[PDB]
Amino acid sequence: MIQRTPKIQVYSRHPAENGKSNFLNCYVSGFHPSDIEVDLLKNGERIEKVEHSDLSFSKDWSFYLLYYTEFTPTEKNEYACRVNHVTLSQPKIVKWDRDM
Ligand code: NA
Repeated sequence: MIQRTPKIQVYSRHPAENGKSNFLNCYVSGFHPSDIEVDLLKNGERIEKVEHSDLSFSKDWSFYLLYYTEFTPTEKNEYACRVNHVTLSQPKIVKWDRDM
């Protein structure tokens, strides 16, 4: 068995084809087992509609999830990603790194 805690990165990207669009991305990388729960949060509340959840694996024991959706961030809200995984004794909430 192997278990590896996800790395979690929360960042925004504008698709170049539509710079008015902005995606909130939670990139959950390098984890095993694959079992995982990942939410984007706005002011602590899970964003229910997350348009994209792209899961891949490299080695059989390393999974990668890009969980992302369009958003329109303002300064008045806090955006984050919450991940639960067996490696994490508590849900990990990672705030949007507005510089990343
Ligand atoms: Na957890």
